[PDB]
Formats: sequence, C-alpha cells, structure tokens
Amino acid sequence: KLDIKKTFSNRSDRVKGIDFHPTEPWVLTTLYSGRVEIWNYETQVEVRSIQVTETPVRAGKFIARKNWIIVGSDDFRIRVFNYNTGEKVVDFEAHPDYIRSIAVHPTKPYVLSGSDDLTVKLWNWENNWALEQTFEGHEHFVMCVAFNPKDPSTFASGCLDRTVKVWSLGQSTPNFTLTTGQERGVNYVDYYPLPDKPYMITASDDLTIKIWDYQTKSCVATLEGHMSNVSFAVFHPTLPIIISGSEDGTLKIWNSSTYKVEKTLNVGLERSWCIATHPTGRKNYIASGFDNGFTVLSLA
Amino acid sequence: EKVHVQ
Repeated sequence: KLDIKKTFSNRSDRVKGIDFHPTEPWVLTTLYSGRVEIWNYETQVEVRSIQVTETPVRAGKFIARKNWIIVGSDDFRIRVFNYNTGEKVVDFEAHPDYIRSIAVHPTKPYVLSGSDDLTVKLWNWENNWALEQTFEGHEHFVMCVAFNPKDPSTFASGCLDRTVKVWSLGQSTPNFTLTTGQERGVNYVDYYPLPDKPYMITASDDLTIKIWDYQTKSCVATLEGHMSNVSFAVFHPTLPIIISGSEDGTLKIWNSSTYKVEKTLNVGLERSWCIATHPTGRKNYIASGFDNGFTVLSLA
Repeated sequence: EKVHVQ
C-alpha cells in the first residue's frame, strides 16, 4: 500500500542534482550555488559538504565502489572528490559548455557526461579519466544520459532537439533515434529496470511524459497532467509506479499499468528539478530536489 | 539565447 512518509526534508539553495548512496543512508545534493551536500537522512546530520565552484552544479552521482562523488558544473568542469577524506581526485574541463547530466556505468569504469555542446562524452577512470569517445549527432543541448541497466553496453541521451538517441559504446552513430513528438524537447530519459518490458520514458517542456518500447520504437502511453515543464520521470525500480516532477511544484505518482495518476504531492519547496531512487529499494526511498531544498520520502 | 538556465 502507498503510505508516503517524509523521512527527511531540509531547505537549501536550488537543488539541481540528487543521488542515493547504495550502502550508507546518504543522499547527495548538488546546488545552483556551486555547493554540494551529503546528508545522512536517517540521523539528519551532514556527512560532508563542499563549495565546489561559484557556478551551478547540475549533475552529481556517487561512485560508491571508489568512495567518490563525481560532479559537473556550468564552469564546464567535471570534479571528483573522495567523500571519506574530501580529497579532490580530479578536476578537468569536460566540455566547452554546460554539463547537464552525468551517468556512471554499473560495473565498468566509465562515466558519461551530456552537455550543451551537443555531445555525450565517455571518460574512463582507469585510464586517467581519458576521453575515450565523443558521441555526436544531437542538434541541441543533451539534457540527460542514462545507461540501460539490462545492457549497459548501450545508453540513451535525451535532447532538446526532440529526440532520444540510443548508442553502443563501440560505435559512432546511434543504434536508433527516437522521434518523440515532444516538440519542446526531451529533458529526461530513463529505462524501466526489470526484464519484463523493454521500456524507456521521456519527460518534456511540452507538459507530457511518454513511455516507449525500445524494440519497436512505439509510444505505449502518454501521461498528461503536469502544468509546467516536466523535469524528470522515472520508473520506480521495485514498485509498479512512475514518479515525475515538474516546474509546477508537484511530484506525481502514476500507476505503471493503467498510466493514470495515483497521487499528486506538493511538498512545498516550489519547482522540482531532480530525482533519485534508492539503488536497491531500501525502504522504498525516493528523493527529489527543488528550488528551496530537498526531500527524502519513504513510499511505504 | 541559452534556454534552461535556471
């Protein structure tokens, strides 16, 4: 049963990136102010925070197996910090324009960055963070990158050019380009993580969320109801729901079978920008970042 | 000209 409890919410500057640690009860937030925070959401104490830069940090992820956080900011730079010591492991210019999104491979030492420079870049931390590949083809800002968890030799990029492109690590052209019909662009793309459906999901400034079968390229469903830009939409990894968030200030939970809204939450933090789901469904935790802070919720 | 600046 859906039984939504607020486990921890705190106010801060606008949070643009958010991520859960897989084994510690921690959430990373990356802020428009250039600050990043790691909170223990069970004790409600900060474990570490860093003023990384003075520009927005739009992307941030844990790399748990290396005890790192990796962040990307509007100063064009990727930085990596050890969260146990605070050491800055690396700091390099990744793109000649804003970084929108960072994804990390589940097993291999690879990080993808998507940028306003129209590209996705692949960096290898076992090769001194060498640029190993640039994926070219998109025609506007690359807003989101996500590995396919069932086949992480492939990944998806969501773009303001109104397409999603799915790529193979070996290869210079997309395996396919999805024409979303979301004419104000794609802000977010996510994969359904379970093996029973080959589904992806896209969110747009055109107020819609769409579900896609990536084998046939068909639109399975269109989810309508948000009243401003949809910043993200994701499949919960465990529960049969989809969770979206919007500049309309709401989170929406949708039934992933009927595609009808189940719950709309106004958490009171103004516009919603980002989402994380706990890597293994611990307490069904989700977390979202907003204009005025973040919240960590237990869905039941 | 840059969109999504916020």
